[PDB]
Amino acid sequence: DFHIPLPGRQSPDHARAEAEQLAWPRSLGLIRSDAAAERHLRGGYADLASRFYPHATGADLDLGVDLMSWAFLFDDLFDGPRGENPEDTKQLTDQVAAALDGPLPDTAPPIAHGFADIWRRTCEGMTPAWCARSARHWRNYFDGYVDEAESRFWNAAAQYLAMRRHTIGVQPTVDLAERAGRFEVPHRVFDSAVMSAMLQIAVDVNLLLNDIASLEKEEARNMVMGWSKSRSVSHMQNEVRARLEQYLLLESCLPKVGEIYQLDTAEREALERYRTDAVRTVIRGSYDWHRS
Repeated sequence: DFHIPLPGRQSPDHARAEAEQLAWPRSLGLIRSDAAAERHLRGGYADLASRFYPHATGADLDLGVDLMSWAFLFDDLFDGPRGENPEDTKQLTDQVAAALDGPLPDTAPPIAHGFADIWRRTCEGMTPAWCARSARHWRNYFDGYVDEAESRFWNAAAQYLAMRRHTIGVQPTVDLAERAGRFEVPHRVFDSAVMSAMLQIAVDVNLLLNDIASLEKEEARNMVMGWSKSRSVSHMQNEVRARLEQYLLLESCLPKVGEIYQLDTAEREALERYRTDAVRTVIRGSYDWHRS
């Protein structure tokens, strides 16, 4: 267990989103066999999206489901030898990241057309500055896959954190909470040191909690890997507790941060929505999902 003093939330429309989660990836050629469909349903991806985005229903939640569906289907393409060679990794990531620059050629792989369909829907209704910033977050995500594929090639602690803080994919998840909620945090508050520290805690806690739930599967094939075990789990368990206590400290600074950046009434409300529906949800959502 871990100390996560945030309320658990789930979209009330989760049942419909979970029942219809297969229609989109099968229409994009991402899932082509009935066994692949059942393997997809066993992931609980729509359930995870409904916890990341409890404030979304209908098509807004469907976009959240598709992002989780695509993110896990995309990550599977690197479990084999491709994830060992940084050249073969970058060859695939470049074809997907090209969707951020414009239309894709029809010869693009199906996983690339699926991302393009998600990015198209993500940008609708958002400011140009929001789309540009979110496009930069996707490139850091794709660049992280190439960086980790290089680390696996050489067969080779803050060294582990600096690499996982991009491949975990937390920031593109948080970005969609804005699109799913049809709001935008003030851009100057997003870049603030306080919000930057809050977002880093969300990434650190996510990769720590993910290594705990992935210790057994990786042991057959991680931050826990130095002296002894269990105590190492207890050390990481205290690290998420210290970071969560620091996160609460940073949350209390937001009222004064809003005055420093002279937010108006609408901007203060958007910052509050970003705190509860985007940052808190990405922290608590993955914890409640690992305990389904």
